[PDB]
Amino acid sequence: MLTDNWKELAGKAQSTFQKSLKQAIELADFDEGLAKRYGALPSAIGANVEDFGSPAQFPLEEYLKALPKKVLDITEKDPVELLKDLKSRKVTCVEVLKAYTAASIVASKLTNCVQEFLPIEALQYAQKLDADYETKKHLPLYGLPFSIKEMIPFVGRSVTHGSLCYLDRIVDYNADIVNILIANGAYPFVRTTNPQSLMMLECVSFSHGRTVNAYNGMLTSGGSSGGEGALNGMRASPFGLGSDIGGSIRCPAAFNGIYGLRSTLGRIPTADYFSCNRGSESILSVTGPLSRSLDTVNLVMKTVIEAKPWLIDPTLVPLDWKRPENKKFRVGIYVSDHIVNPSPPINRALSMVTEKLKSLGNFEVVTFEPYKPEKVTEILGKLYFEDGARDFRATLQTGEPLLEQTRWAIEGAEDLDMHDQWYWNLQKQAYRKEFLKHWCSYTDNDGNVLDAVIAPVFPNVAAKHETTKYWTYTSQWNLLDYPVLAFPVTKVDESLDQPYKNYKPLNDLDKYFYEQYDSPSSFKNAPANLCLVGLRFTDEKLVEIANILRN
Amino acid sequence: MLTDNWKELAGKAQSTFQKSLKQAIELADFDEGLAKRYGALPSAIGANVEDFGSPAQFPLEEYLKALPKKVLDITEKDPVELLKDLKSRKVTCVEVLKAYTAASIVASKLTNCVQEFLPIEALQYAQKLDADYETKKHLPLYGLPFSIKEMIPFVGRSVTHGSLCYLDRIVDYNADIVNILIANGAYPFVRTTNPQSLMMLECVSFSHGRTVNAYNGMLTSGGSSGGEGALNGMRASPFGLGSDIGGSIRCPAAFNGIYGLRSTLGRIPTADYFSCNRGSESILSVTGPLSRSLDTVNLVMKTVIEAKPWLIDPTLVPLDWKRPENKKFRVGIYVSDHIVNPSPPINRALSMVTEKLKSLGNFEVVTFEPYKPEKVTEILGKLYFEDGARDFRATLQTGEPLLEQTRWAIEGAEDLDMHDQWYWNLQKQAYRKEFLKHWCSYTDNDGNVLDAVIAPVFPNVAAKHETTKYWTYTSQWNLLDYPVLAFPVTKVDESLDQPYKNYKPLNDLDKYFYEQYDSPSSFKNAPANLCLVGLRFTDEKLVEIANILRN
Repeated sequence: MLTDNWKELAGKAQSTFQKSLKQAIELADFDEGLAKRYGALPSAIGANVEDFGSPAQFPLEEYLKALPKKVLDITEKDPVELLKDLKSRKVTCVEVLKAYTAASIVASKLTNCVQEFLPIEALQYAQKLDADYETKKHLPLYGLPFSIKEMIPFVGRSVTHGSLCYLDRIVDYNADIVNILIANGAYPFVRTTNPQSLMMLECVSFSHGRTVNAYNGMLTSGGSSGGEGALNGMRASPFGLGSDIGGSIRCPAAFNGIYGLRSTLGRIPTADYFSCNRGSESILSVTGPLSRSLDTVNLVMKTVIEAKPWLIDPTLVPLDWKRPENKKFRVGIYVSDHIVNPSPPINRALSMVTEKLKSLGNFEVVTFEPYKPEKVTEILGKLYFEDGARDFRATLQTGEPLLEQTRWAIEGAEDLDMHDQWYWNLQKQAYRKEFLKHWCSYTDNDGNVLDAVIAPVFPNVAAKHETTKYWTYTSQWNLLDYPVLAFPVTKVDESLDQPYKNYKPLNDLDKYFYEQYDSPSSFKNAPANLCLVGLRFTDEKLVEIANILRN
Repeated sequence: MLTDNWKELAGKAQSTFQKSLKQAIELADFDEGLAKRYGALPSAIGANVEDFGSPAQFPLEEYLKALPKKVLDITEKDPVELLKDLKSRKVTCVEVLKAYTAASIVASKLTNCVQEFLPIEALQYAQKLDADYETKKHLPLYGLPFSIKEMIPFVGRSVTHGSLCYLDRIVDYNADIVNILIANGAYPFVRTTNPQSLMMLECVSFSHGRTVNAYNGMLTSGGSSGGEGALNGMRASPFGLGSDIGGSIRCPAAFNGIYGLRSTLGRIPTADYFSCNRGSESILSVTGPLSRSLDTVNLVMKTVIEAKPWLIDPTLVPLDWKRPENKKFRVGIYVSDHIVNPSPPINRALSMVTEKLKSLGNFEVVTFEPYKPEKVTEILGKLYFEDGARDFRATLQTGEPLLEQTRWAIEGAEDLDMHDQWYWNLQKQAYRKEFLKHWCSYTDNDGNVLDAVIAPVFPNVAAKHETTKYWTYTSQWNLLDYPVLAFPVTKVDESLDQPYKNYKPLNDLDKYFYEQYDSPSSFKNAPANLCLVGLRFTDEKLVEIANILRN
């Protein structure tokens, strides 16, 4: 690592971004009308990484007004549909790159979701893909650009996960999943922001400033894949890759009203990502796609898994990506863990999705009760930072300040002795086994297991900054390693989502979240998403049920 | 102005307040004990600007219990005495700022009297005042913080007078009176609340909610300088600057049992304040200080006038602030205007003050009769809103609701033709001339004019919400532009202040105010104040007579 003063390093980070932003504008080739509107947009980028600017109230509305038909006709197109145009040559690989580059630039200024553009290598990828049209026409993602979280290695770049001390950590390789996607006709064109330590459900770092929600600029984008949620919520990327060890894929997707899949560990390669606590295996992160488009989520998983990634990454299981043949479904609704109750907008989403499933004949819908959700915090309290956060704190030798959200994640971290880790590994495996028995207790008399559970992603829609003080609605499924797909349902409705009256809080933490929901106007136009949870390796059931819920 | 929906804007206003509240708490640096008691105080701030919370029964009692010795030893000290401590350096400017900031926070939660704290610039002010101690110790207000009504421009801030549509009206300058006070060693540290339209003797707006009385949380703070009256009634500010066009300095001062000077127009600069009807000159507002200290009111007046403000504001008169040379006094008592009789607490305040002046040999005391007080309503009914309230109603284009109190002030407003204004300007000047003839009819055989008149500020102590339906006891002296000093006398006494028996009302409006005074318990602990009225530019006589009335 580095030991220079952090203010100098933040400058170096800003320079890298500004250097890539300059090259991107050249690639995008604005006409004067757009250059004018772009110049006049409210920015979530400040003068320094501690200055958070003055973001728009509805960044997405500003985005749709600012960008021309020449761009939106491509970036607003569903990526699976756009792949048809790229295949039939109604649109060029370079043409698509130019539009999405322009979109990401406008998205970058409005939400601060881009850490580094990749226009040099992206133009080379897109140019040769056009030249090779006849031989690569058949590839399943031919011509499609995509975004990658900054923690994902890309050739010749620093990989820092937001820590300034790692700005000299250059890799000469791509992540396995990136090379696989390139082998299938795609290419990365932008690197998205990630926060300090990665262990916050928001997106603040001293490498980029603060990332904000795509639908309401006063709220967080979520985290840790906050850039990914914002960029793909603005539909300025066809899809992106994030990571999820505590909700870091599903929380951004839910806050920005798009799809995000925490895929089951052992399906797609993620270990070559960079994070804190490298070599820690007690609790493992997973990767997975975020996209505006469910069909795009499904196609990336299918494309990656059909490339047989277990022949490059031996931690992976050779299990085909297969659409389920189920005609009937048994589904549970997780109304609350009875520790922190959901805010009205989430509560209405649960009823909406419940009533829709009941209206289809082939769904049996039951209430799903929690199982010792307090044990999630206790076990993850010992295993997230099992070295007592020594590795993370060493990143602060530059003088880099400790963010308030990071404080929550590392407070109480013990430096575990080997026997302490063994104790909590046994606690971890026992809880997983107990929870499976809980899930199977919902099997019916004929032996039909629960296919999926519908649950909140968070006790609320996109949070106000520095208030993501409860993780269980996402970290529960990291402790269990269950596949979870966040999906859209509705938006805040000011008539329907007034605060609960005569509410009696369940505890101090529940009271905090109740008071956080002061009125729906504080979360105007914020998406209310939910998630589908399945047993391990049932990812595809979740996609199929999400398909039905959106038709 | 703005045209966004008003609920979004109320959000931005609350956000501005809440972000500055966060910064104020860090400046004050609560210890664990104060943070605990503060957190558990009953709040007059709601979840939204239409939810008024549940204020304490006696906010001042809770304020004195909640704050530590380290703060109260400063904020309860008379500011003129505190200036000696600041001059001799027994206390630092930063120490005084920290204490009063802490006091204003507790006062803000208990009464809802703060619109925006100013801790960033105040810390800069206090720090450089400490650094410049040797060169600036000689200044007359060295080290003293003060509060300013939100309508008073301060650098870098929006100036809205409570209207949500003006939240983007940012100023790059201070008001003249602020700069003059800074030149003499003072600095502003908090901006206080003001109501919709500014034309109510209460303090309700869609920028802040509802402001309540410092002595009884069920009653109004008064208005329009309601924030100043509550904050200074809690002695959480050394003094404040308000405005007075219809009673808006004396009504807050009287309701909260402190001093408030409506200075003669043309002595102290006020024109650069913001209100509705900018450019209207038929009836002009004035400014002046509010404080718990009579000596502090006098020193502020003396300080600003000795700065020769007519060399910055050419509407002002070069008339020195001079203590009067009087040995005898001739004083009139205004028991009633015979349209609305005062309630028992006010009538007892009049008796107390009469007997005290009569017991001193050098005061001649006579009864003072009204002169066509009905004409006040008639003339001000045409000149307060001479454009037919078009300028104010244009503020409600955001959908911001019209408050009941604002409704009273704008009902019946005509859009005057130039000739109509000429007609009513003549009525105004004739009434002023006639009234002077009335006042001089009290001159004695030797030619000694009446030096001052003692009158109610309102037909009662601090009113119940939405009942301030009679203005003449203050607006009479705005039509005439006479200086008036509100001053404390007594408090409600439940034995002495029972409702009048066998009362016969004078008219429907008198009946309404009689029924409002249901029992002294409805106004428990409410200060009963009066005011001193003088001829134009005799402000100092009013200060000197108040000095005697307090011993």
